[PDB]
Amino acid sequence: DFSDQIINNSKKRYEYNLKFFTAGSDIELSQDSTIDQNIKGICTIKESTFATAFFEKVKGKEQYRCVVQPSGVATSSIDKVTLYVEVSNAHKTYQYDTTINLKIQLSPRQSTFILNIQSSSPIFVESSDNSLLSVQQISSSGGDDQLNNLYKYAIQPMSVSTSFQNVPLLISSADGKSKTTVTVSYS
Amino acid sequence: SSGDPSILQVDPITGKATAIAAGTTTINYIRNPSSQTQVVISIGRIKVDFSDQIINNSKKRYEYNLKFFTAGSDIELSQDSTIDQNIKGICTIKESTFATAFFEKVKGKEQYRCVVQPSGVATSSIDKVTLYVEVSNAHKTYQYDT
Repeated sequence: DFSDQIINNSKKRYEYNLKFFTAGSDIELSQDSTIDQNIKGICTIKESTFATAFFEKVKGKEQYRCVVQPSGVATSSIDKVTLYVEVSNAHKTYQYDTTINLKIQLSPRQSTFILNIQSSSPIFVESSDNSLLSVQQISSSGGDDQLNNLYKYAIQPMSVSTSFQNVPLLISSADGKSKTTVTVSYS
Repeated sequence: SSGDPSILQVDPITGKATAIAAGTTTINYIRNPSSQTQVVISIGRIKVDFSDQIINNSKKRYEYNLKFFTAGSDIELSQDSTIDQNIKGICTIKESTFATAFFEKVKGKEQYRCVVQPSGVATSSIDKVTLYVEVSNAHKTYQYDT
């Protein structure tokens, strides 16, 4: 029972209630305080390292839950946060389970530099001056580069007749929030 | 046992444990004499070691040792043989065709390295032999580079 707990913050726990039903008739088991249903279980995350999980019994009831806690902030390289849950009786005479989604310098001997930048969100890279400087994205035709989340930009003087200093290259994430500046010279 | 099975799940018998979340917890020995160890889970830095290997010969390899550290606290990871830190990585050269590089795990340790091998002799058309290194866990749930 999700309780609308969309995973958006690592400084929160995501605490998902469990309900358990009869084989062949799908009737929910009695949650009463005179009973222990003798239930054990295990919760984990599958496919992704973005969160950890565990199984918990609500102290003083036949009420049970998954507790999930993120390790970081999500990247684009995460389709899903696959929850896994096993339940068994205290002796494991059976098991049953489920899976559910949750500076630079340039010269007449080195007229090109290559700026490598790692990011899971797309990256804009700009010159403040496109009359002294040339900037171009390099197309990674090997798939090895693409798996590394590694954006690449060629950086050049716009003429080999005009030396310059400290011209700011800009760098920004495609949500506008993360920004960096790299000053460039040609000599 | 574990002090928190959601940070660090453990087998009650064979002592095998898996680092599930970033954080701090314990592993406990329940039998007399009863004992414990704390455990911490976190990569946020690379160091390369040069070992004075100046690139002067195309018939030599230049084999640069890697060290890896926590996020925020910059403590080096456990190089122990009861562990696999589950690390992958990529090494390349940038800006210059004067050399090639790759990533290597030292066979039988949690020790890792770059290996660099030149293509020729250095011409005056070369400011640098810029090394690049990426590291990630085996699933790429993160990447980090230098």
